Amino acid sequence: YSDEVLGATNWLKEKSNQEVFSFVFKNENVQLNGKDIGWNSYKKELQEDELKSLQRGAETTWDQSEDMEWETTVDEMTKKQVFIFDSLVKKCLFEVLNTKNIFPGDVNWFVQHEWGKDQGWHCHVLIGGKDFSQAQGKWWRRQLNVYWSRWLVTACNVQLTPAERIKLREIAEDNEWVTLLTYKHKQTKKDYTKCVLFGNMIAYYFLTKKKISTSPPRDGGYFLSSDSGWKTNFLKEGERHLVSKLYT
Ligand SMILES: [Cu+2]
Repeated sequence: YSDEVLGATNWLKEKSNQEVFSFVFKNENVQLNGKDIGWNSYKKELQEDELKSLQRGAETTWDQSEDMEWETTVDEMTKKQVFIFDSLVKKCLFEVLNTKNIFPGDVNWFVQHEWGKDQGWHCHVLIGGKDFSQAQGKWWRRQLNVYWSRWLVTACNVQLTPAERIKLREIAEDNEWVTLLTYKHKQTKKDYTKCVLFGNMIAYYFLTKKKISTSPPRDGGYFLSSDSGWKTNFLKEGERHLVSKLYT
């Protein structure tokens, strides 16, 4: 019952029923003219001040949540790419917040990088607040995917021709490398934005995952999490499970 654990539990419980959007930021493997662009082919560290700051935040979040009782053998390249994607994902969120003139302190958000059995690396984002309404979900997904595709093409470390960069840009948009949670439906039928409950989803689902500590990553494990209150960022796996237990 450290202050950190109690603090996170209290913060989430107060936001238990806050409606938010659920996004997933991802990428897919691409071959363009014989050039392989994989999940970790985006390792340029762009020297933009805010991005640099965000990447430092991800590094230190990893460092403080590392359990050293147990050894951690995650590939350094994998760690680097996840830190970079953390900075790029948040850059996308913040760019759209700016478009809507939303004060970042009026926003609740949660970010968690995971490794799926099938899709590999992806990043869950929960985001919402007083300036958010359900009908805006599709616009948000489209805008986030514009910025995500733009930043990925800038961060790509594969030598691409201009034609190849534009092709990659359109692939990332056309194939929806940012997804939005919707209610299950038919292909023809409309899809409605499905808002989720912020505190509940974090405590009862995201904080229950197992920490990736090896390469290749455990199926369904998480790398790293963070939130708008810096509450879950530094928690070790055991502490995260304690938060779920206390939340109940
Ligand atoms: Cu996932």
